[PDB]
Amino acid sequence: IIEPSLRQLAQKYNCDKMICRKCYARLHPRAVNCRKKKCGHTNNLRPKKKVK
Amino acid sequence: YQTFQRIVENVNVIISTYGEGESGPMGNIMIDPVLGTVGFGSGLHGWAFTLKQFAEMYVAKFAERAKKVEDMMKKLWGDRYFDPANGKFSKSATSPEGKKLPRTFCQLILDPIFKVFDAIMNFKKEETAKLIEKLDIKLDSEDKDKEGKPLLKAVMRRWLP
Amino acid sequence: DRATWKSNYFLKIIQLLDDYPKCFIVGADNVGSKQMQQIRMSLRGKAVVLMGKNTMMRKAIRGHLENNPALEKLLPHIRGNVGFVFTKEDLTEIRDMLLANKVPAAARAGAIAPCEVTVPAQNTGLGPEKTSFFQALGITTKISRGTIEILSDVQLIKTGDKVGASEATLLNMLNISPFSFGLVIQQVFDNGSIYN
Amino acid sequence: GRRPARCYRYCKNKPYPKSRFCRGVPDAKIRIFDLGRKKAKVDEFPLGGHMVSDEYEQLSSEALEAARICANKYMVKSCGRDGFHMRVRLHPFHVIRINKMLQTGMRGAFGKPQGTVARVHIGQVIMSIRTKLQNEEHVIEALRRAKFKFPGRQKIHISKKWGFTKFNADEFEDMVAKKCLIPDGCGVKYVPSHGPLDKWRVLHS
Amino acid sequence: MKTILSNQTVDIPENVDITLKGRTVIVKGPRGTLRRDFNHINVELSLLGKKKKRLRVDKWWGNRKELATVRTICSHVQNMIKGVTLGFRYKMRSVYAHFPINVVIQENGSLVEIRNFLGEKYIRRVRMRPGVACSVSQAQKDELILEGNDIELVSNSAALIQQATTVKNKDIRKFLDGIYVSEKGTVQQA
Amino acid sequence: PNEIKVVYLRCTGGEVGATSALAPKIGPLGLSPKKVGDDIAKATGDWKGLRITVKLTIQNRQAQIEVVPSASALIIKALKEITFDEIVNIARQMRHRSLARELSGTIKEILGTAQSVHPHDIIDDINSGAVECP
RNA sequence: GACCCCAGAAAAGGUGUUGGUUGAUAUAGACAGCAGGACGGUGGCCAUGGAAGUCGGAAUCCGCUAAGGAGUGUGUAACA
Ligand SMILES: [Mg+2]
Ligand SMILES: [Mg+2]
Ligand SMILES: [Mg+2]
Ligand SMILES: [Mg+2]
Ligand SMILES: [Zn+2]
Repeated sequence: IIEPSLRQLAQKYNCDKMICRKCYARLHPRAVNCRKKKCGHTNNLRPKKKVK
Repeated sequence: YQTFQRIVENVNVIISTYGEGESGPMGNIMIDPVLGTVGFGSGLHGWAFTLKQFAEMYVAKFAERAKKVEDMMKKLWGDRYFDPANGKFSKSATSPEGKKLPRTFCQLILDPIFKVFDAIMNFKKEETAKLIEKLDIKLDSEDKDKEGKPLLKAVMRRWLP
Repeated sequence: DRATWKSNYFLKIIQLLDDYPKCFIVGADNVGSKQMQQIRMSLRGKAVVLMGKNTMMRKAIRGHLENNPALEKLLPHIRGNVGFVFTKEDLTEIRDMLLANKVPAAARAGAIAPCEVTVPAQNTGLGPEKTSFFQALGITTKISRGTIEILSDVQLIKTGDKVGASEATLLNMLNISPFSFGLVIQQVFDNGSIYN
Repeated sequence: GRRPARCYRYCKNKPYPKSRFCRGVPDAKIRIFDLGRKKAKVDEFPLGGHMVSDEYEQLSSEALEAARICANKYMVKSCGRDGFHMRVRLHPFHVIRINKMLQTGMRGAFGKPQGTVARVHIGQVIMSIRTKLQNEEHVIEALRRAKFKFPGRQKIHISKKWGFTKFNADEFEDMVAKKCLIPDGCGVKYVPSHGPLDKWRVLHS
Repeated sequence: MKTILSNQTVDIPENVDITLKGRTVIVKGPRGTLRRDFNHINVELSLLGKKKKRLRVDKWWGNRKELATVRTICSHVQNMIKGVTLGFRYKMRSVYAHFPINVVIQENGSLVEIRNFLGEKYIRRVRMRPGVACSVSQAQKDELILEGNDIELVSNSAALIQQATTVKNKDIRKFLDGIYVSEKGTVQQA
Repeated sequence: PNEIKVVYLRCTGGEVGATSALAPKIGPLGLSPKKVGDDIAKATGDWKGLRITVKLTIQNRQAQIEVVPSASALIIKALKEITFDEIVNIARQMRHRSLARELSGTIKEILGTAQSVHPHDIIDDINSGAVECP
């Protein structure tokens, strides 16, 4: 029963993020490259999928 | 109080959309706590109450008796605020001084229940004792010995059967 | 095509200044494209409204300064979201009709609210299925005559606070007038003059 | 049941064409070498783009078919089915053999035909696309995608020739104007200033 | 390429004074004293005027990576000035679907107890960094106030609380419970 | 509010429809017409643009008046059974005719452009009947 | 990482850094940020159970304009 304003606050840290397609890393929503060495900083990123 | 109001509104819109009109054969279907058509409480602990019961005990603290209980219900529920210090009802949210006033439901119905719950859950022996005397409840043996949540069950079960 | 668009703007402003010697500088508030078209039709008979880049204007005026002096008074004034309206009519007639053709702009979520609004205690006339919006705002409503009724006045939006999405949908739901604003006359130019 | 292409990547043998000595060759997988609007006139598609190999190697007929389809699908998507014309400029004329193992061993080890490859040289053109000027970025991307079907290293080039002709695009139009070139379908015919004068009188009339 | 000179200057307000011990900046303001040394960065720090108190950071013959340290130092010093004049105040909201998160502030705002996070019996005890004080605000029902002079310590304390209330073995897109940094502001609001 | 506010529009046209239409769904807004009222409403509206007929209605407590706004696709498809410049011209007079126009010539450009669903070279070199309409 | 034979590597990637090529924008105010607008015909046509810019097949216009695609994506049964 989280109110919408708090619900957006939690989703800022849990949901509004990008995911590396090679190494699944959790990245900030404006990311263009992965920050991780093990994938080679690939630009192959996808949005984190919503529960919607 | 807000949780109670949202549920009452949700039930009302259900029985107003799918239901028939007020001028229908049944009459008025919409439920209102001021009418005493809705109760509160817990079935597991065996205690429940209505606006009817609390109007009865405040009339006793204060036919013609049934009439005075009825119009007391309309004052126990709603957006009407009871000043604790002044000791009188009011229609304004703020006092003439400017203090925000608690509504009647929380101030003189929920407050005794919250005080009872707080005292028993915090094991305040003196506070529970004086609350029992003020609420003039009877406590038989084999149940006065128990303490904590079972003591809360026994106390509430007879205060609000 | 961008170069031709800029040169066409320069020819437009220069010719329009030559033809019209009397004009208002007006600052545009948060006015929509509907709002600008509403003003444009209301003034279409006799006046003309020209808006654009400030740097477009200021460069054009400086180039035309030698050809037509006394325009340099506009130079330390064209700042912010402003434009001109050109007219051959009198100051008062332009001003009071431009203040009369205002618009009840809707309350957009995520925008500051200059005005303070408060809902009256009246039957909304809406069906008993829009109760969820009232519950989000915490407004205690009841069903009377088969329609939603507000039991008491609720102070909804204060002055100078951001309008929430739930408030914005409710304002657009009850259709009541929110804060409303249009274009406001910054100053004047009566053949080389400055007034209020 | 085909071997990895790494087993036939390099031009190790002499050319082994299908002839009266090599018989029983299965048909190459690629049978279509021109796609799009092959019937378009010469002046409709003035831009030409090539995929050019940088390695002396062998490209299988399977790979040429895969890259032909890959470039065709992208060109159709971004330019329509009549906005381009593609020509695969490699033909798989070299037969590769296989010595099939279950006599046992290397005795009598000369193999049977397995497939066909095209032998490509450094600087040789593998594939060509001709189209209008405004589709230059689409040709580059289509050829870039088709590079992934080939083993070696390939470069995308935008030729200075007009379409599929052998004449420069900066002198093509005025040669047509002065009748040094005459269109004939997708290409042009070069008319030199020698021969019977009756051909010259056929022109200029 | 090695740039000849890359420099940047910060302005120090009147009520705060900055003292330099080589590459150790000491910022002393009304709210206290902050120290931070940048001996890991090879730069030239200098105080310019007695009139307006400018601090200048120079980097001579720097490549791409070590030209990025000039703005970093200037921003760290500006955070130091901001901390000793206005202070740092990170607000935190505790959100929950069902189980209210109970926060108890132990000795002098240095220890934080999270009791009923997602309804479990384990009690989290998060200790704030030295110089950081946590409190429960009286303006919101579920809000924590972290106050201190060093931004590094205040935000690290807020991150300690945030990472303490972490959901495990569940779908965190659905289970949104926890305490999150709601806004990052100052004290004294100037 | 004129004792009734039923200005909500309708998106049916041509055939009577009745039960097959959305009028049973949106009927409780006034609760007066129901199956009889939408039938008499459509009886007068079956002609006059047998197309989609995006229309607006007003209720007089038993009967309705169904004014059909002049939608460009409606009138062009209705007048179709070619330049027909005079035919479209005569249809642009009783229109709402606002169009954020400056001259009457802008309106005929707008619907000459709408009928592109070629009638575009007319818009390009247009010189005839610019001020003919007013 | 580190020297013929030679004793281990490829396609493909990198907003790590370095150099080079070509192109484009910009004091007529680039770029990035923050802040406003993002309109009418028109809920354009054919499609259908509903597709209103955003499942699709074609079209691809005009006026007001500083500008606004009969639409880049998210979203809705469709709207919003
Ligand atoms: Mg194998
Ligand atoms: Mg051999
Ligand atoms: Mg910063
Ligand atoms: Mg699980
Ligand atoms: Zn990664």
